[PDB]
Amino acid sequence: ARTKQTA
Amino acid sequence: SMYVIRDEWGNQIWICPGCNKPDDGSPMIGCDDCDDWYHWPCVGIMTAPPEEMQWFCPKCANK
Ligand SMILES: [Zn+2]
Ligand SMILES: [Zn+2]
Repeated sequence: ARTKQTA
Repeated sequence: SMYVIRDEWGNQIWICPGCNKPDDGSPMIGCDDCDDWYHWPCVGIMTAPPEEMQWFCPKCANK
């Protein structure tokens, strides 16, 4: 799937 | 619907439809139908799905 985590 | 706000710098900030709160760097997942982004806990995602698996949000999953 498309996931993100920036901090 | 419309879940993207712009700040005074012109940057786009995504809002989670599950809780109406912004992206805060904690993990999110993007719906492969409507393209809204959700916080993982808000949609019961406890770890990253398989890279190949598409994910659909609760609204779209019933469509
Ligand atoms: Zn949320
Ligand atoms: Zn969706």
